[PDB]
Amino acid sequence: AEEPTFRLEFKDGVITPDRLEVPANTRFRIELVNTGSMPAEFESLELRKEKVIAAQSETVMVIRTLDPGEYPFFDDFHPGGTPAILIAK
Ligand SMILES: [Mn+2]
Ligand SMILES: [Mn+2]
Repeated sequence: AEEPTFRLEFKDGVITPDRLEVPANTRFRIELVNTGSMPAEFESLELRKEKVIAAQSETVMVIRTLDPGEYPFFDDFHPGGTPAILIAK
């Protein structure tokens, strides 16, 4: 594996970890693991990125590149859940 790979757990709107530092200007992967009972949707407004993860399932999201900066994200299917963030640096 020559690509950095991170992991986020989604569980009924709670995202862990809620803060993820990632490299900027770099292609990388995030394993999105939904351990809850409802489908989840990774969504970031700024990045225009949305990815569904069915309950009790996993999918691996590819981020092609991020300019340095901070990118809030959340489970769009569970409003009021964790406001998480990617910190690209
Ligand atoms: Mn959505
Ligand atoms: Mn929404």
